Amino acid sequence: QVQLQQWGAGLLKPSETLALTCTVYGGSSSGYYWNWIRQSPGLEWIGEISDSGSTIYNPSLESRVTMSVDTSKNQFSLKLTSVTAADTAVYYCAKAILTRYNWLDPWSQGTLVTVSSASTKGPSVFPLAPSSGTAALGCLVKDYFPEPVTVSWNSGALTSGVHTFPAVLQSSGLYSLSSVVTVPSSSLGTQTYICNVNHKPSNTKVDKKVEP
Amino acid sequence: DIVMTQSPSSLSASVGDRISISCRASQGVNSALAWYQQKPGKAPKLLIYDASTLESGVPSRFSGSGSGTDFALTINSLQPEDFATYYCQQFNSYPLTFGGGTKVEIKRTVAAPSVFIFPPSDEQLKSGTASVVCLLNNFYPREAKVQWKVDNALQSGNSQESVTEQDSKDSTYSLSSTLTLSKADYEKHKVYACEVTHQGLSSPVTKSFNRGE
Amino acid sequence: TDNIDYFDISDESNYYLISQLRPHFSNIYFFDEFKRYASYHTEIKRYEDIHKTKVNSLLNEASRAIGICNRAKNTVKGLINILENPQKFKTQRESYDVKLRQYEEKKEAFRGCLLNKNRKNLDQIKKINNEIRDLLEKLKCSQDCQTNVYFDMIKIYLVDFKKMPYENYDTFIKQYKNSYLSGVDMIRKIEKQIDNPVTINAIKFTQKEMGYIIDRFEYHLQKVKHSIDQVTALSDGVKPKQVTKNRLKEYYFNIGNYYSIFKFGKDSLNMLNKALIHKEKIVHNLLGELF
Repeated sequence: QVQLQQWGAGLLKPSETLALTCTVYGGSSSGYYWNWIRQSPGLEWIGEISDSGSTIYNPSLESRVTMSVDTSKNQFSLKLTSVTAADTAVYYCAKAILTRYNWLDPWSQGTLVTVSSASTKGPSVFPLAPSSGTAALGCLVKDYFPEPVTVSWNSGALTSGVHTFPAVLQSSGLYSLSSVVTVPSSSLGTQTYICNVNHKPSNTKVDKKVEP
Repeated sequence: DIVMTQSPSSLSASVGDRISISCRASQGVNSALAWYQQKPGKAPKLLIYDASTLESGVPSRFSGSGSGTDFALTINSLQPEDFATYYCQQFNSYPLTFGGGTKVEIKRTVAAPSVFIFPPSDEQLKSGTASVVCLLNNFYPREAKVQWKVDNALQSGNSQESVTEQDSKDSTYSLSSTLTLSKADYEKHKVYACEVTHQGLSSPVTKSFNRGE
Repeated sequence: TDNIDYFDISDESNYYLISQLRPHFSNIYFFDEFKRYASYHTEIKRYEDIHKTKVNSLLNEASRAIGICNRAKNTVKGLINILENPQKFKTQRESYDVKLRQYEEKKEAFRGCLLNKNRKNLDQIKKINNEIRDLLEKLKCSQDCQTNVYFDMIKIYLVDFKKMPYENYDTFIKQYKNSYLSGVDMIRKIEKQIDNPVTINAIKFTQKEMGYIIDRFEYHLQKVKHSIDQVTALSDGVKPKQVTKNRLKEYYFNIGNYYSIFKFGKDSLNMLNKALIHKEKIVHNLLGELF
């Protein structure tokens, strides 16, 4: 079936231009009506565009939105202008079939857009070693900006018992989270454990092994 | 500009219960409503469109009702895989307006936390800062008191607590507390303890370590 | 009878059905629905003009052809009221059997007009059919053509089907056929027991009108249910992710023709609904005039 993949620049200085793009896999980016929704902690509908000729934006941000469809590159892009802190949200693109049937079946994974002039910072990954019922190890991802950062384990091989906590905003302004996992204590002696940390805005990719 | 409002904003129910969220429209919107489900850190998933049509593969317990002004989504047999925030969206006019969302917190039987303490990794102490972390694994409810005692002395103003969303497999939370002490402040003391307090624990349990051993 | 739009005719092969309501042909709803399919394929985005240069030209010629028969339609409507209104019947100077002979002659002449003046357009329908088969060939895919649009259009069609009250029509037409023949049998007994022929002829004639419109209601109801049941089956059945282009062509023809039948029957069932509602109010009133 048709899939949606969104790519763009998350961190943004104010007054810049939020520019995103969604590439369609499994289907052509043509007659379908492509929507854009943003979510701030709710769901705000930005605009809808179609190759047919129907393009409608939200009146609250109509004077700043630009949309386009590229049938050759199988892509469609959204654009925001005069960006401020009020535009800090997770941006999704979705597919609508017709202008009267606007339920959105596929969503992109979103691009967390943060509007700030603070320079981006790379996280530090420190292990939370297990000591000696069930053992508990983890990784500490501290001091980074901006959000987000993805933490996995064994390149996705270890999944059960894994927990990834929200990043508490420290007083320094940098974010910090911890990711742990509960494993049998007998697995400590022979089975290795490595966490995979990915902070895309800083391009940093760290893979730290957790050994007691 | 149609204003969609859904109630309640928060909802708590049992494991085998049946809940019903309602969505009211500012103006008549015929039968053009899409119901969504959004899990934490994910994208909204389509459940029901056109008030009554079920999306393919979606569990049949999700029920859609309503036409014109008022509507209602009904989960008929709850399941820990349904802890999410559900929305309603209309598409009779532009702009498309979304509902406020309805968080569905599932209630389960009480479970005591599994306490673990982590000393600051020798890597971080070389950077002039020390982070000792305590973990509470799989507990219920979310309310829990964590006290940090360093060398028999409770502390305040240096802990940061973060708790995960309600789990989708067992509906249990997890909390991590982190003391960010300067290496000098850390290098002076020797005993660091994590004192937790929960409804499931008869006696408040405490896990600790001794610095350097 | 305020309107006599309930008359239709099919070709001698019983393949092309012509109605007095736009677009008169299901094939135009097919072609109209192809304007949706062609929008999703950038490979064939040249049909926006073909729909305007050819499909609209075929539709414009179809509307003009029906208008030519309007003068013949006004003649039938005059004979309708003389035969259904006994008060108006008592003014003319011929028997009821003589007025039936003028009715059947004028009715088939009007029905024959709709077919005769549209034979040039019915041959044009197959022309755009081959153009659609040829236009769809320009898809760059050959062996792994996408089927997402094919099922996405079924998602749209099944939504429109829920707006169609098929269950209410079935109970409506079931009561109607039950009320129709029940009143016909009551007239069969009274026929030889009283002496008011002029009013009885108005009953039997309006009964004949109802019987014909009931036939049109039953046919359009079954064709709607068939399109609804078949399109629904394609959504509940297998869902191949990618098929060949020749396999994809008949897919568009399969659902594009079925949805044309549904929208065609939706226009006819609505019109046949009020026609039966109006014609039954004549018989019920005409029986009240008998007591």
